[PDB]
Amino acid sequence: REFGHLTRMRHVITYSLSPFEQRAFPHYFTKGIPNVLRRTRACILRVAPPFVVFYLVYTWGTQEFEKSKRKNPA
Amino acid sequence: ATYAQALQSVPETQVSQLDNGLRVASEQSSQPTCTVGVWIDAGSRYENEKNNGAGYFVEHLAFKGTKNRPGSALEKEVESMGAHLNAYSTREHTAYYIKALSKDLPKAVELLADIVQNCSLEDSQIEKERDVILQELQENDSSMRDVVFDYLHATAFQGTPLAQSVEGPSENVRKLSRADLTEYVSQHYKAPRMVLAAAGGVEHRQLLDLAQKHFSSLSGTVPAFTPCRFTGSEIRHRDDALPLAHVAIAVEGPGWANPDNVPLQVANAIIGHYDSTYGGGTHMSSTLASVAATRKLCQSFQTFNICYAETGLLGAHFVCDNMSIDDMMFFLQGQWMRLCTSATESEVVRGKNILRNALVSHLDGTTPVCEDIGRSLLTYGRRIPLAEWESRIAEVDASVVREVCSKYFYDQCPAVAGLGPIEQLPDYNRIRSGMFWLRF
Repeated sequence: REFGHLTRMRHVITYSLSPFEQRAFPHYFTKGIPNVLRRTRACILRVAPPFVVFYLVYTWGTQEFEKSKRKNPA
Repeated sequence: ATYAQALQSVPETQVSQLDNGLRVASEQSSQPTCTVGVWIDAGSRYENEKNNGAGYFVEHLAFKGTKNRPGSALEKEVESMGAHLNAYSTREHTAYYIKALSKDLPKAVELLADIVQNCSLEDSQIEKERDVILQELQENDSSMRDVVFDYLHATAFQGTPLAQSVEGPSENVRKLSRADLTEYVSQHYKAPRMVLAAAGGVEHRQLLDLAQKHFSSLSGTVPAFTPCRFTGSEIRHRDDALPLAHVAIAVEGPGWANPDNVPLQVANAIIGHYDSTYGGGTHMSSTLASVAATRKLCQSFQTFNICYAETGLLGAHFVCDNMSIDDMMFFLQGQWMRLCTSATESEVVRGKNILRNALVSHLDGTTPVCEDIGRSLLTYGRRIPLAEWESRIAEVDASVVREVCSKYFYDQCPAVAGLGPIEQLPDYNRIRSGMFWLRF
C-alpha cells in the first residue's frame, strides 16, 4: 500500500493554500466555541447518563457502607 | 565574423511614432518576403469576470469581415496574393500579422489597419463564432498541458485578473454580446497601446508612410493594469482515467523588465528539457534529464520563465506515469536547491551557451523577428539588440546564478497544478519542505 496505487478517483478537484499564506488559528473562538457546544449537545445524552448512574451508585454504596459501621442500638 | 562581429552586424530595428502615439518599428533585410503585424497591449488580464473572453472573441471575428471588406472578401484578398494572415492572444498581448511578399507590404499594411480599425462585429457572425468558440473550448480540454497551465495561472494568481483564462469561462462565451465586444475594442484597441512591426525586406520610411496613411485615424495622443498577487497554493484534479499525469510547479518569478530574467533563464537552461524521443538520454549534461532517461521517470519535462509586466511564473512542467510523480518532484526540487547553493561555473557556462543559442536560433525568419519587435516594444518599450543580450549573459557566473536562484527559488512557496492520475503527487507541505535544504 503506497501512494499512487490506492484507489481509482475521478472528477475530484482540491484547492489548498500554503501554510505561509494562511493563519493557524482563524476564528478559533468565534467559530470554535459554537462548534464545541454543538459537538457537546450531539453526544451528551449518549455519554453522560452512564456516568450519572455511576455517580449515584457510588454515592449510595459509600453512604450505605458507612451507614453499616454505625452502631444500631441493640 | 567571430560571433562578436556578427552580433555587431545585425541590422538595427528602426522605431518611429505617429502623432496618435502608434509606434512603428521595422528590421530590414534583403529577403523578398516580409512579416508585418500589429501588436496590442490587450489581454485577458485586462478583462474582469463579466468581460473575460471578449478579446479572444474579437480575435475570432477579426478576419470575418470589415465594413470595407465584407466577410470572405478580406480572406480572398489575402489568399489571392499568397499571403498568410495569423492572430494570437495571451493574457497580456494580442497580435494580428501577415506574412507577405515584400511588394505586398502596402496592401498588407492596409489590410491590417482595416482589421484593427473597422471590424464589423456582426451579430450573425457573433453567434457562429459563439458555437465555434464553445467547440474550441472542448478541444482545449483535451490538451493536458494547456489545462495544467491554465490551472497554474488560476491558483498562482487567484483573485487577480491573471488567474483568468484567455478564452474565459463558457458562460461568458454564451453571454458576450456585440456591445461587450465593441466596448472591448473601443477601450483596448488604441494607438498608444499598439505597435506596427515589420521584419524582412521592408524599408522603415515606406512602412512609416503606410502607417501615416492607414493608421493616423486611430486614437490620438483610462483603465489599465493592477498588480496581481501571487499565491503559494495547489490545485489537484484527479482523473485516474488519464494515462499520464501532468504536474506544473512555479514560484513567483520576475516581470518583463527585470534583469534577473537573464541569470534565471541561464539557470533554467542548466536544468534543461527532456522527452522520451531524445537522442542523448543518459548522457545529457542536465542531471534531471539523465536521471529521467536512465530511470524512465517521465515522458517530458520543461523549464519555463513566464513573464508579465510585474510578476511571472518561474518553474517546471513534467509529464509522467502515476508511480513516478514523487520521484520527478524530488529530483526537480533537488536540482533547484543544487543551483541555489552550489551552482558551479562550468554548467553556468553551458547554460550561457544554451541561452545565446536559444536567442539567436529563435530569431530565424521574418515572423519571429516581427514578433520580437512587437512584443519587445510592448514589454520593454524597446527592441533589445542581441549584442546587449550577449552583454547581459556574459556578466553571469555561478555566484550570480546562486544568488538569483536563492532569491527566487530557495524557501519560497510554489504554486502547483496536478492533472490526472496524481495520487502520488506529493502533499503540499512535502513540496514546500522540498523548497529548502536542511544541510544548507
